[PDB]
Amino acid sequence: ELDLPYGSALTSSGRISAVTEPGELSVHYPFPTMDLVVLDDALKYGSRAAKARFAVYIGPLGADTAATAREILANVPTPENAVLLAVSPDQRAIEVVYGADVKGRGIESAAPLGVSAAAASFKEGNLIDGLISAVRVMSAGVSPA
Amino acid sequence: ELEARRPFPERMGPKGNLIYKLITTTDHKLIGIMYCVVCFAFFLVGGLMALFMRTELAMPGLQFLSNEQFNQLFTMHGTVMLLFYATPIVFGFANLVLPLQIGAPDVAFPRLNALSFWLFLFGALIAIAGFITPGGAADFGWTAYSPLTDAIHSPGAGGDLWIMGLAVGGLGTILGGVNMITTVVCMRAPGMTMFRMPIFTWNILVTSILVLIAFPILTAALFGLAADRHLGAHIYDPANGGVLLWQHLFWFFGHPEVYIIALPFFGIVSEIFPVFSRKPIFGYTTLIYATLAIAALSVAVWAHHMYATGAVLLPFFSFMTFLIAVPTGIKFFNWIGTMWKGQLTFETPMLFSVGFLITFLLGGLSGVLLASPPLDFHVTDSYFVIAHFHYVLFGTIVFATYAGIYFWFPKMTGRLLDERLGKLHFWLTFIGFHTTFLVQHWLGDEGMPRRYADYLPTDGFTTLNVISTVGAFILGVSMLPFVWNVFKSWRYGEPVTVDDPWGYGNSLEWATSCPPPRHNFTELPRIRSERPAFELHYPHMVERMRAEAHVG
Amino acid sequence: YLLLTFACMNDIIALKFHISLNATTWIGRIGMVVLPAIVYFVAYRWAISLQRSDREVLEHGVETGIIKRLPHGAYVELHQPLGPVDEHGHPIPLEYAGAPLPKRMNKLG
Amino acid sequence: MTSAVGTSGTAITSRVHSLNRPNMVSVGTIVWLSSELMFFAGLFAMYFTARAQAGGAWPPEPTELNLALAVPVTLVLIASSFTCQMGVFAAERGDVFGLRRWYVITFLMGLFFVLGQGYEYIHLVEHGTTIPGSAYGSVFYLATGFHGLHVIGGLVAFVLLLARTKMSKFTPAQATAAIVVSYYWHFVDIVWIALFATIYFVR
Amino acid sequence: MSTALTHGLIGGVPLVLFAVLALIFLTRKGPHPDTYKMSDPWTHAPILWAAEEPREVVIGGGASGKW
Amino acid sequence: MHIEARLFEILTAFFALAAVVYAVLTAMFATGGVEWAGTTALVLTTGLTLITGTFFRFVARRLDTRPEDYEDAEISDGAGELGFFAPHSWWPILISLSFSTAAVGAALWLPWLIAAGVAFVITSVCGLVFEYYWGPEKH
Amino acid sequence: MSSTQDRSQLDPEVERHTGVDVEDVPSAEWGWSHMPIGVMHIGGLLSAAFLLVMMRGNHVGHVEDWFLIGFAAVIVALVGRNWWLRRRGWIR
Ligand code: HEA
Ligand code: HEA
Ligand SMILES: CCCCCCCCCCCCCCCC(=O)O[C@H](COC(=O)CCCCCCC[C@@H](C)CCCCCCCCC)COP(=O)(O)O[C@H]1[C@H](O)[C@H](O)[C@H](O)[C@@H](O)[C@@H]1O
Ligand SMILES: [Cu+2]
Ligand SMILES: [Cu+2]
Repeated sequence: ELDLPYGSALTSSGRISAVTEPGELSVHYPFPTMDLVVLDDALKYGSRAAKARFAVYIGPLGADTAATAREILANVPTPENAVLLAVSPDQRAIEVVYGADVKGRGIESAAPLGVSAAAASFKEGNLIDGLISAVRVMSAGVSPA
Repeated sequence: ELEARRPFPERMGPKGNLIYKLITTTDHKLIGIMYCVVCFAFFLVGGLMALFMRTELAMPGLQFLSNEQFNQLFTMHGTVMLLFYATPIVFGFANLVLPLQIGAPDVAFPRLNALSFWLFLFGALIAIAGFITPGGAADFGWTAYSPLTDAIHSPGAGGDLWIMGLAVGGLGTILGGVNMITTVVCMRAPGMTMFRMPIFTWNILVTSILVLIAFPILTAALFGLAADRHLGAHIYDPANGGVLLWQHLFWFFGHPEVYIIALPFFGIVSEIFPVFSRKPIFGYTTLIYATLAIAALSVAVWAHHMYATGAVLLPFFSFMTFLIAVPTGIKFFNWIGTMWKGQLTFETPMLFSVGFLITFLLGGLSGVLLASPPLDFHVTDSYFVIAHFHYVLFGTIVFATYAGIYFWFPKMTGRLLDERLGKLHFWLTFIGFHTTFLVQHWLGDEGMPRRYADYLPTDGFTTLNVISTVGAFILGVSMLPFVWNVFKSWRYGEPVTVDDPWGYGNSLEWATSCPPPRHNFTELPRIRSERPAFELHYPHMVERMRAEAHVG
Repeated sequence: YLLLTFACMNDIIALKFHISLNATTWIGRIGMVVLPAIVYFVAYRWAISLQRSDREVLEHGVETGIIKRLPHGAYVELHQPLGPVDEHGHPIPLEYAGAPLPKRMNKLG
Repeated sequence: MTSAVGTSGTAITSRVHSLNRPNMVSVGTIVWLSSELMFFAGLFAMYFTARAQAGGAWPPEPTELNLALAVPVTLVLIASSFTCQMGVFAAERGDVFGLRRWYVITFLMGLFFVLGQGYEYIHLVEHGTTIPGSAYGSVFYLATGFHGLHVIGGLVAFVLLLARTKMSKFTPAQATAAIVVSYYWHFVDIVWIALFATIYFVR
Repeated sequence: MSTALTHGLIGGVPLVLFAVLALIFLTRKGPHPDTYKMSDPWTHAPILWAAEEPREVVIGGGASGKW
Repeated sequence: MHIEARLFEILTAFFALAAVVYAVLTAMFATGGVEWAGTTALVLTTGLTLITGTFFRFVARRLDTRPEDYEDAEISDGAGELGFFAPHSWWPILISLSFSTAAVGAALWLPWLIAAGVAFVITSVCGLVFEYYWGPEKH
Repeated sequence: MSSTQDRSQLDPEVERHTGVDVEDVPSAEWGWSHMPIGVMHIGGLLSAAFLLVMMRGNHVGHVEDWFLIGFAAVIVALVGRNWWLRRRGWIR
């Protein structure tokens, strides 16, 4: 068992209260603070006409990629209707994996077209804009129910 | 093994979660946010009122606005900087973080805090409402001396609206006084005694004591003045005893009012230091006695404002004003000991704290320089006294309120500020403020007395007024970074997930989430000493925290 | 309507509530153009927040006095649910039905 | 419903607790009582000067200051203090009816104090001083008249808490409300002992 | 004196000093980290960005690509 | 508790000391006589801290050590059920509107607005204080 | 606890597709709940145009025209900010 390596401690219940050195930050997301707001807008505001928690995964997946992406769809907080996108810039692999109840809801032609609309922007060199052009496409594709 | 978070938090919030929640506030948090918002709005109103005065004083003519509008201008300005900007924010930071600091779920009378805030706002609007009146608001000063306020003199409607606006604002701040003193007395976390509470809730304990001492005499004085104006009721009659009957009990309100102004901002700054000095507050029990040692005497010091009248017992109030200057000096040298041999970083709220230290220093040197009556017999109502109360009072409320905002901002809205923009804010509210008040010492010592609308070209000293105008308009464009910083730090700006966005936080506040939950606490820490958040977040520190906490 | 009425006693308002008569009829003359916009904004978002205030009394309970949690230091408001409860600290959240839902356990039994 | 989750004695709870815990509306009204004592300090300072000013036979010629109607209504008011304290004795022991009988008669003779003070004001203004007529007449009308506003606000608190006893079960919170209004009004008629010693006896 | 000077002074020296301090303090690099260069390897911890979109395991589908 | 009684005892000692020394130093040493306007203000600020400290001493004697106030007290030693705090309430905004109407009747000397604002104060104060005591509608 | 549940089958309805979603406003099917937003943009802009037309009249006090310019520039600033944020999708 190890907490955050300096300054954190688990409280009287399971909430682990941590710190942040005073000039530093908490999230350390290596993306600008305005285009991931555009990601959250494309993934919440212009997504609610699809009725599925669009997860986005950027971490490494250095294994059998489909299995290790559908394994990490299982902790998206409702896995039966979730359209996760997984991207590994260590590995150059897009992987859009669905939930159960998202099935035949305008989705089987939207996943390869979402991968194409993402990977047309990844090869330029825009991670966030690739994710936005993928989530907008899969929002236009997944029909609500 | 990995969480499932949003990429950025909620920017604005959903449509319609605040405006009914405005009307039906009951937690201390949102009420304190409303105090900070609407009182920085009144700070904006006052700042532009001062910039109108300072356009006026830039040239010896009456070139911009009249005489009477100027006499309304400094009066409404002195009120919406003292009794409608400072006086609310001394409970606005209380409603921010005092139930967070004492472990309280809410503030003790959670409707009467909404009642305090809304009585404040609707005393403030009906006191600003003199400007709608055609003769305007009160031309007599903030001091409002009684042969000038009785209805023969300044007979307009604006003075009456001023009177009843301060009646409502005083009642609301009395009610803030009672519910803050009852929080800190009997609504408190189960492990903390009287002494290991933070210093800031201690300063608001004694500040609410002096609010209950002072402000009912403002309402009593002012109900007597409203009767003396409308009923023609001879109480403050000048050929009666009624021009020291104003001065004695009005300044018996007034100087305890300026120390209920001064003490919780001392508490803010004394909370700023131990988390940026990365160490204890130096002499914590010394501060916990020194707040009483200044504030008990604050009541009994009141007539160091009537040195010029020649009708007060003069050595008594001069000796006790030196004796109220000594415990704030104690409270100051504890702060210099708190920065002493620490690992300082001057991220922005400590930078405002240090600006407060420098301004309140040389202003308090003017305090001991001014409280001696022969050195005041030329200086009573000069510009040395107006640069004195700016160079003290601005330093207390404005610098320590910017320290309080840039410190308790990521814990009252869960998002940081821009550090660069806050440093911009500080350096051109420091350079500009010293530009507009380091010269009014030398402008009130050579002659230019207070509350004048114009002066002469055959009088000298025009250049010191124009350099005060340069400094005041540096300070007028100084809050463009501040309102831009909070405007892009609520709806945007760098979020915090974990606690302590300022590391080495302490004082029992910083042991909950940065948007704190409704009723403030999911897990209280085991309170053992004055810094229980510092003892939660650093458990290995505790034996080193106590084993060297006594030498010096 | 309140503006066109409250600037028809323009005369006696500017008489008693000491305002310039020109000033209060300009206040009306701008008010009939901008105060419907202000009250539209406040009314629309206030209706939506009144909706949200009795759409959180279903997902949560009805608010009461505070109990602390026993082994640790917490503060829960001790919500009293309106419909069927589950086995834990949250009930089955009801659906809205156009009814005035009670927000005080006072108004319950 | 299932049963409830807030299974308490009422929707209202005491204020915290009062067996090993201080009552919080109690300490709230105590410090607000102390604030209103400073308000009366403002009124007393408006009295104790403008009596050092007037010299010689200083209560002026139209002020035939009636003590024979003053000391009966002070005796009414301070006996009514003991009626209100008997009401809070019957509030600790929890019956609404022992509370309501003693607070009804406390409200009635407090109303008798307000009507006696109003008749004293009529009888002292119709052949004497007015509030723009004298210095002493004005300070007499404000130092005791706004005390009339204090006691009429206390009467509003009595009738208001009596309707509150009509509308709900007698909780320990309502005994807290009763003891709070009880010694608010005890503060009112200890300030009136101070004012009656000051205006009439000491002068 | 010389009302053009004492108006241009009080209207420009605030804006001149504002421009100087805002060009020496806002041209610094902020605390926010740099944008992710795609050619650089993924140095960051793994990131999952959920949605909270309808508020409250078995496999659905698949797709893939190689940029 | 203990320490509030000691706190207002310190304030009572200083306020009584300052009151009596201001009275006996403006009895002599002044122009006309006793000032009577900060003297009685000091005597009744002694009265303020007498009331608060005497009540806190009355409570502190008729009490054990509070499980809040006790030094070296675990949180589980004092984790019970606190009393009622009010949730959401739209009466204080009405208190302020009522008292502001009464105040602008007392400022612009409008006795109809004084009486109407006092009537709204009584109505809204009733609405605040009965808010958690109105029973259900009996039909 | 002395309460019953409430169940109301209304005539629910454009028919539940275009407008505002039930998570933007918490009850959108229960009534009309979305003004089209070009109406309020052009309403604000026409309000400010009306305040600018209000200079034309019997008029010698030019202290009023600064209030008309002010309350017109505030409304033009709010409408322009609001339209610009929807043109960029609520950014800055
Ligand atoms: C924030 C509010 C504030 C504060 C804290 C002060 C703090 C002080 N003020 Fe100021 N003052 C006003 C706001 C303040 N004042 C206002 C609003 C007015 C009236 C407005 C008007 O009339 O126009 C005013 C009017 C005023 C007067 C009125 C006389 C006149 O009208 O000309 C006097 C003199 O008696 C005065 C003296 C002081 C003193 C001695 C302190 C002392 O507390 C300061 C002491 C601080 C230092 C002394 C300590 C630190 C320095 C060293 C590190 C240690 C000590 C060294 C010494 C021993 C030499 N003030
Ligand atoms: C509480 C402390 C305080 C504060 C903060 C202020 C704010 C300022 N004061 Fe004021 N002042 C007093 C304490 C303060 N004053 C007192 C006690 C009086 C005496 C009353 C009396 O004598 O009767 C007084 C009256 C006063 C005088 C009157 C003396 C005379 O008439 O000769 C002077 C001297 O020029 C003065 C200087 C300033 C300056 C430069 C500021 C600056 O901080 C300016 C602040 C305002 C701007 C920073 C705001 C920026 C403008 C906005 C951006 C405009 C747009 C906003 C709208 C959209 C809402 N003040
Ligand atoms: C119930 C609470 C209600 C609260 C409402 C509070 C009001 C809001 C602010 C009002 C500001 C008023 C400032 C007026 C100050 C003023 O006098 O300015 C006059 C004209 O200004 C003006 O009216 C312009 C201001 C217009 C205000 C904009 C309106 C805002 C709306 C939203 C408010 C409506 C509220 C209505 C409420 C109704 C109920 C609704 C629910 C200049 O003409 P005048 O004075 O005659 O001529 C001069 C010579 O005198 C002088 O010697 C000479 O020098 C020359 O100057 C000469 O021109
Ligand atoms: Cu002073
Ligand atoms: Cu003076």
